[PDB]
Amino acid sequence: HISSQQHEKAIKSYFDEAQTQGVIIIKEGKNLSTYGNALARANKEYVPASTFKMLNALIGLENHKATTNEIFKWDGKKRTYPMWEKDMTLGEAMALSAVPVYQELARRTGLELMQKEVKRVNFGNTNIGTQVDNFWLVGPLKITPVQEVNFADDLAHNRLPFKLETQEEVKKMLLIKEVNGSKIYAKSGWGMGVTPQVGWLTGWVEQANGKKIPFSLNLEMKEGMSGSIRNEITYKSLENLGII
Ligand SMILES: *[B]([O])([O])[C]([C][C])[N]S(=O)(=O)[C]C1=[C][C]=[C]C(C([O])=O)=[C]1
Repeated sequence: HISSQQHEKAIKSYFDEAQTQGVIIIKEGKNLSTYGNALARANKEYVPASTFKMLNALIGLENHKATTNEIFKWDGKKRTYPMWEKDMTLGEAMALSAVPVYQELARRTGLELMQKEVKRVNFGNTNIGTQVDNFWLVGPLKITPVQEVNFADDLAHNRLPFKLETQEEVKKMLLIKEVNGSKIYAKSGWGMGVTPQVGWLTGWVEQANGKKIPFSLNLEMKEGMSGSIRNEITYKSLENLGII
């Protein structure tokens, strides 16, 4: 019996109190709902940042450029983050957002095939440019929050144009939280190489009864913010709406 005005005010306040500007899009069946404190972001284009790892993984697995148990060895060079200085499967690299592993996968796929596959899936503006190893971080590839929640909807329902097994393999890599009987599958993104910086958390809730509710959070990341604010705003929003 909570009013829509109250849900909208509560979710807006989560973004306001984080001192940022953002939106979260929820999809139930075919119907989109937009909440947050900067609703016009819903149809604006931003780099996908590490949310692209979901599609990179699907492309690399479908095209036999990796397997799910393959261990990508750390080459022993210093990484931006100490946690990336280790050997990882694609799933472990998904959880750590380990850019170097997914850059290796993108190089295995190669520019020609990557561009064909990104165009085949019709992801965002579909443009990868000439640099196979950073096009999701600094452009030219861009996508809107509406497009990201629709991509999440497709993956959650096995509707992307990849084998069912490929989609199930990647979905297994995305489980980030279990709340009561709900499961949250999602991938974060933080585009630190663009100005202003973009933050994402895109995925879906699988409820105990089997319904899947996709979402995409998009906000501006600011100096000194914690990445966990993306998760915190998302979970508070999903809980306020009774989705978890
Ligand atoms: B993603 O989560 O959006 C990815 C990993 C956090 N984001 S990022 O590429 O912008 C983080 C980063 C910043 C500077 C340099 C590197 C690197 O060494 O690849 C990564």
